[PDB]
Amino acid sequence: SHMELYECIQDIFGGLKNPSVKDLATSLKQIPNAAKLSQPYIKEPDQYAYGRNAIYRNNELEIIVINIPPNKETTVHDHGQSIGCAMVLEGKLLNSIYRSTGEHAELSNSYFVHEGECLISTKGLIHKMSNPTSERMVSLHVYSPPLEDMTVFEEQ
Ligand SMILES: [Fe+3]
Repeated sequence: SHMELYECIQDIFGGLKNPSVKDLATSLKQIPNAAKLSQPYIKEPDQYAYGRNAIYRNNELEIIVINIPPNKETTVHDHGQSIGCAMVLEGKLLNSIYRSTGEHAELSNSYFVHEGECLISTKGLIHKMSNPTSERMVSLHVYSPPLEDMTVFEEQ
C-alpha cells in the first residue's frame, strides 16, 4: 500500500466521530512525511493574505492547506464552534492567543510552533497566526466540525 495523501486522510480522518483536539493532533502526526504529500495542494494567496486550500470534508471534519508568505498573518478569530489543530508542515509560525474583551480583543499569550509540531485550537479560543520568518509557512489544518461562522475581532 503506497499511500497518496487523500488515501491517508480517508484511512486516518474518515472514521472519526466527535474527535477531541488531541484526537486530531495525534491523527495529523500519523501522516507519513505529510510535507511532501501536502504539495501540490499548497496554493498562493488569492482572496486572503495567505494561501488557503480546502481539500477534504465530511460531516465530522474539514481539512485545509494553509500557506502564510513571509511577514503575513491571518485575522484574529475563533472557529465558530468547531475546534482546530494544525500542523506546520514546513515553516515556523507565531500563534498569538487573544483574550475576549468586548468587541475588540487583547493579546493574551503567544508562542511558536515549528515543523512537525501542532497548535491546538479549543472551542471558543481566539487566535492569530503570523509568520515573522523570511521563508513561507505551510500548515495542515483540521476543523471539527467544519467551520461555519468564524468571528473576526478588531484587536486592542
Ligand atoms: Fe484558526
